[PDB]
Amino acid sequence: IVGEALEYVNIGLSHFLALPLAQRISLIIIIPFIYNIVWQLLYSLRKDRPPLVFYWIPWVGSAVVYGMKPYEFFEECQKKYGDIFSFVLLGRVMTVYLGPKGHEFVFNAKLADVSAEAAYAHLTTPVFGKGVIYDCPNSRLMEQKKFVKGALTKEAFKSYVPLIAEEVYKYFRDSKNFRLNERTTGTIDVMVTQPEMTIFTASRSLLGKEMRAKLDTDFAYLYSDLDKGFTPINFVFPNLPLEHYRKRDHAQKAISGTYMSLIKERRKNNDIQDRDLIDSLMKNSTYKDGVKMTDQEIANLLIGVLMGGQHTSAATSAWILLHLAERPDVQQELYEEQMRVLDGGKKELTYDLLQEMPLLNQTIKETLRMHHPLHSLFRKVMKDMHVPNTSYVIPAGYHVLVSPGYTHLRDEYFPNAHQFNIHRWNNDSASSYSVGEEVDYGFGAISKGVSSPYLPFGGGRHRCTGEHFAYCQLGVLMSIFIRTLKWHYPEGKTVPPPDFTSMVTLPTGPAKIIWEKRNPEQKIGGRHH
Ligand SMILES: CC[C@@H](C)n1ncn(-c2ccc(N3CCN(c4ccc(OC[C@H]5CO[C@](Cn6cncn6)(c6ccc(Cl)cc6Cl)O5)cc4)CC3)cc2)c1=O
Ligand code: HEM
Repeated sequence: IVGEALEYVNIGLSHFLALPLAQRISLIIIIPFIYNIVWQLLYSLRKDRPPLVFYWIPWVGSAVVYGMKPYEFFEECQKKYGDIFSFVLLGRVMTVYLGPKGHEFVFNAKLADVSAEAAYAHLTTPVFGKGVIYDCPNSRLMEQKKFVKGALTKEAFKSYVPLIAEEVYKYFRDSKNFRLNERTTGTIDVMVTQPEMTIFTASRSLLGKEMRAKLDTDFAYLYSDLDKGFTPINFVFPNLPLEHYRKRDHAQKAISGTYMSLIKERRKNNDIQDRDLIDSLMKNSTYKDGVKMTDQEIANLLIGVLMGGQHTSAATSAWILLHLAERPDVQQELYEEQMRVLDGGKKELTYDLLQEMPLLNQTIKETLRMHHPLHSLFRKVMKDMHVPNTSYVIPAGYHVLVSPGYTHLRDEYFPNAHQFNIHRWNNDSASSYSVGEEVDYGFGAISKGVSSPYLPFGGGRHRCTGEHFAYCQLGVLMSIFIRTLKWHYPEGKTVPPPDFTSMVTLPTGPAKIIWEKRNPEQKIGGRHH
């Protein structure tokens, strides 16, 4: 008789439901804990799954160790498991594929296989607004990138260079952090100065003079408020009825409204030239199926572009200053190049002369090697994926994670990878190079292969289109810093470690340097109060 047993099943269920609150809570925690461990042990038997990093806390997974030191986490996992492994992260399964083959697996993945917008939209859509970037099909993203790229041309860079330079000099003149007309030396936190110089220079050139002028007003606080919504938390909790979530939403409306006001004014007065990215999107924001971007979508796109350029660039120029603060030999070498290319300062800086500054560009290139702003790029897997030359299948609903910044720091691909050396790029100073065949996903011909161990700007359909703007902006900024100042560390201070829990791998603050004027008597002209 198994009927007796079946009765006692029902009996036990009833005795289970009648447990005292103490055991119920205990079982509420013990039961999922035990199942999680048993599920992992069983999971490890599958040969059609990459190894899964073991974890104790259900749902949480490896989030703490991954979040604090992802490259150390990746190195340990790589030693135990090789280049392909999974780990649980706040309810999601991330499948990591390290090295150039991982770049290929994820950046060149078929459009049907993975989705960037499914990984990213819940964060970006609240900050930028509806209809653009990840709040739209990939084919719309492809053309938005084409629109923006049409404003980021050599001719645009030629006119951005003197504008960015004016903004840097104005910042040296007026910012409390410098005031070069009044002080010949001082101490700055580069995580204060660089966000400010970045937003001032990017506003002036991409958004134009009106939007730049707005940052000298209370309006600037909206950018700060909107900036707070750009945090990895939004990957988990994109919306919570908390205050800073509402300040973010309000900022997005207020800022996009400011942009729309300007757009509608310009159209009303027929004042549509070729000054800035706003002009360009007003003239060139019609999809190939004939639909026009709305004024709201244009403004949302402007927010996304400005916010994306903001954090990558400001972290990168901070890192450049930090690495050079302990390398007075590199500052000297860069200074000699400035004197040579600009004839002792008798030539004004232009976009073309910037391209004749290989050491300066190598300094940016090397900083981006050692400090990839984005340590982990993700896609959500939409269809099961066979990992070539393995028996592994990545099922739909998993996430794939690619980390070119991890490979940037591997000795095998960059000898003495943890040493800052701009001369490893001698006779190779371009921001990136297409080493073979090319392909066009909708926004211009880019490298077909994505197997370079150096991939600061990603590859494939989601490849960065800001790279040349970033080099222009960082180039102008660093040319002027080098020609104007020397800098060094407070005693006993050195390059800080990266903060891998922020949106970008910015330096852990406060990160202070001491600057001094190369020409204490040099004055910056212009009006100021
Ligand atoms: C909770 C416990 C704690 C210990 N913990 N546990 C885990 N973590 C953690 C894990 C991972 C991460 N992150 C860091 C951020 N990261 C990430 C950030 C941005 C990103 O952007 C990719 C897309 C979307 O944004 C942009 C960024 N960009 C590109 N170029 C310039 N910016 C983008 C592209 C285009 C446009 Cl228009 C705008 C933008 Cl912002 O590209 C991708 C990954 C993911 C991992 C942070 C913390 C923790 O802190
Ligand atoms: C040092 C500076 C920068 C670095 C290292 C960088 C890096 C990257 C990377 C790695 C990606 C791909 C993300 C992924 O594959 O998930 C990307 C995408 C992108 N970035 Fe940048 N970026 C920088 C600056 C900028 C700037 C200044 C802009 C705009 C002016 C910009 C706009 C974009 C856009 C539009 C995309 C396309 C995203 C997509 O198609 O999904 N970036 N960037």
